[PDB]
Amino acid sequence: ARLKEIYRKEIAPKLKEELQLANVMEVPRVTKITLNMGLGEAVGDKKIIENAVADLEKITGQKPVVTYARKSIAGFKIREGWPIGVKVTLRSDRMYEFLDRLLSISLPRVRDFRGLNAKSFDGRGNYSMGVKEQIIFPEIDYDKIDALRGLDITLTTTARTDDEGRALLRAFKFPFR
Amino acid sequence: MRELIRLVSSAGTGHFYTTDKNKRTKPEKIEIKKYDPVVRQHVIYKEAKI
Amino acid sequence: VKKETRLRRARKARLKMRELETVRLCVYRSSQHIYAQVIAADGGKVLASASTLDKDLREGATGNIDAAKKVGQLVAERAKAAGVTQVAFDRSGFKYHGRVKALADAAREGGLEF
Amino acid sequence: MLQPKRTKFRKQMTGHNRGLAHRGSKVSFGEYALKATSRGRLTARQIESARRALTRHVKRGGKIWIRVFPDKPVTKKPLEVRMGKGKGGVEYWVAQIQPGKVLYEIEGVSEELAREAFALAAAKLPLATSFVKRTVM
Amino acid sequence: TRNGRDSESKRLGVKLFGGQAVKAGNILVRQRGTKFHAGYGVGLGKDHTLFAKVDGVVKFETKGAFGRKYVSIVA
RNA sequence: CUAAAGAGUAACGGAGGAGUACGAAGGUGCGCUCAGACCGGUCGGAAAUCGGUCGCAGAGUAUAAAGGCAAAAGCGCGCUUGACUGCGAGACAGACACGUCGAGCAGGUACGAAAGUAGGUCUUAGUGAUCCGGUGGUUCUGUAUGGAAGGGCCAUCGCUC
RNA sequence: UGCUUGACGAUCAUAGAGCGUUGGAACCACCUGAUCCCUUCCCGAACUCAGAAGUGAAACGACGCAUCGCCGAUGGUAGUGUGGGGUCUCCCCAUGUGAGAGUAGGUCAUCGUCAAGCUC
Ligand SMILES: [Mg+2]
Ligand SMILES: [Mg+2]
Ligand SMILES: [Mg+2]
Ligand SMILES: [Mg+2]
Ligand SMILES: [Mg+2]
Ligand SMILES: [Mg+2]
Ligand SMILES: [Mg+2]
Ligand SMILES: [Mg+2]
Ligand SMILES: [Mg+2]
Ligand SMILES: [Mg+2]
Ligand SMILES: [Mg+2]
Repeated sequence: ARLKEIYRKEIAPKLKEELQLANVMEVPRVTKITLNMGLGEAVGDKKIIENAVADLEKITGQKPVVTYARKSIAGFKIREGWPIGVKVTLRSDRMYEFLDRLLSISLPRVRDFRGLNAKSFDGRGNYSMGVKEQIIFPEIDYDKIDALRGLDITLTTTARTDDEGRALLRAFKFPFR
Repeated sequence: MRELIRLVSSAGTGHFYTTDKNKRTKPEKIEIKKYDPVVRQHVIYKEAKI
Repeated sequence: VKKETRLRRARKARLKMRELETVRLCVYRSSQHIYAQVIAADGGKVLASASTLDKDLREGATGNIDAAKKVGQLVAERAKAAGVTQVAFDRSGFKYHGRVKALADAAREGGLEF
Repeated sequence: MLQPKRTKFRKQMTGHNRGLAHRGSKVSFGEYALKATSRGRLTARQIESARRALTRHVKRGGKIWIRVFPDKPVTKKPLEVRMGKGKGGVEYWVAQIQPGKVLYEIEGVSEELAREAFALAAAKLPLATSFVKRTVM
Repeated sequence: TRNGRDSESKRLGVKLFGGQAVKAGNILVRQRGTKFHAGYGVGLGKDHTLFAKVDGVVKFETKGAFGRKYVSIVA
């Protein structure tokens, strides 16, 4: 990919001599980015569920799979087994191609870019971020948009402690605070 | 309730199996292979009203 | 680990070889080699074995389908000599496909009934 | 009035009372205790009366524990009702007492005061009791 | 609202104890679940009936990684 | 539960359920492992979907409880009809009538590469004798004879009897 | 001669867990790539295939340690068969039996078949 060889040849030798690691493969590495969309309002209409496939596939190039409720909640109008979301997983060079597109091309075109939270870590080196709205991704067409919807990004890395996670994330030139 | 049905052999024999069936959820007729002891072959049986 | 999920994936067939008192052609598959044991019904004794660690198979390719054919044909020769003809093929949780299938197919042509 | 405040079953079999109370026979918590030397039942009304007699006498200072809980429901047939036609309906709650069970405990008071307050409580109770000090093992 | 019902006793339990001679087909245990498990020469019925598949003597054994009580037929 | 550690065991004793369901929720091969908690994450909140750690069955098992459940007996997918026909050694249970389990043999299948597995469903409720009448088969009988009627035999239907 | 590694068993915690140290010659694992066989209700994550550039980081194996877990006496106690007795809702005596809990303590397993390497 455009970013895969960058990590393989320059970021990895940068981190090993930066984190003071005695092994080569101990360096934190992004394993996958998965894109979830919590599909609300599907309690009454299903026209949005295959609309979600349309936008989610185009910004990733992979066909998403529709998720279903693990339980039945009275507070919301959903029951076990209805489609209430979509998700995509990227691990190949497609994983790296999306990362550069989101980092350099997509992220700048947002309403109010105050950076990204640096404390947004689970505590085990995995970074999670959420996109407030759509149309940040250039792939879609604004005219050909049924509704305006968000989605979230999860950087699942092999880092042990979240300080390694931010170190690798900053090595990607991630805009933080 | 589950009303009784008759699975009648496709062969020339008058052999029939009997079973029940939910006639609202699945109103389509049952077609299934069962052993016909008259011709000693596995044969398709078709649902008929008992 | 994915080794634990494989052994428990192989438990049912192995427990079925016992309670049947059948001689088992156990198979192990690695990234570098592929093995084949002919284990007694009790499971605690091996009657014949063949791997890519044999003198005639250490050199050259060992972790491909071709090496599986040579090992499977070899274990058929040793099993017949040991006095074993009717076995049951244990895939040991490995999918019956590719190398594992090639080893078994060689034993089928080698004179092992399974 | 002590009650389990909810139960799995409303009614219980009468059962028996045969032990020697090898558990609940030590003075934990406090330093002086009222120990049952005989065997019987303690209703919730009796336990409360003994509690009130005991607490009123150690006025202004002390800590008191109730180590007897009436968790056993006891039924009664009404008057003018024949045998049969069901068990009968819970009337009160009792605690089964074996000899040796510690019923009440106190601390923060002198031994002379503790004996005085335990005599007051023991007169409300239908069992033979005794005064015991906390022991090392 | 009231009571007074019960079902018939099922006559479950061990029919042949340890060391008893068995013929093939003899019912060894009647049970609800598998309180006892089928060892060597012992079959399992639809209702988890343990029955003899071979002739021999009953052997009860507890063994395995799960602590299952087994019924086996030995010579 | 009472029920007294084999079985059984009464009370107008203490508590709950049943009078069904499913051609898939059956068979098989393959594959998987729940509940809950915490942390991070757009709407999203205690709780929706996503990722990670713990968790190790506290979930699930059509349904009441009890006993079971890793070869999961729980969950998914592909192909299917073994929810087969004749039987059946041997048992359990038992006043009788009924009832339960079942290796194995034959015929014919399904799934699997194969060993194998499958005669319904994790198990234990979901039921009603005979008579009479109806329907489908039948090499049986057929009141002088040939038929037929009617009868018998096998399958099956009609009782909140 | 013994050791190491791997596969399959015996046994099923005195065997487990946790923590720490160590192993890459071989084995194994991670690993490289995905056209080929095959796979994802998306994704070479898993499954599969062709390999050997890299590493023992993860996992696994070995070693150590009583922190947890597990095991656990002796003595006593409870219960209890039979015979007898009392103050008989419950106990006692003779005789036979005898826990559970707890205490002292113990445990970082033991064994077998086969294959490869090494040692002697
Ligand atoms: Mg009994
Ligand atoms: Mg008894
Ligand atoms: Mg949340
Ligand atoms: Mg929360
Ligand atoms: Mg089920
Ligand atoms: Mg005539
Ligand atoms: Mg007729
Ligand atoms: Mg790989
Ligand atoms: Mg290490
Ligand atoms: Mg102990
Ligand atoms: Mg003891």
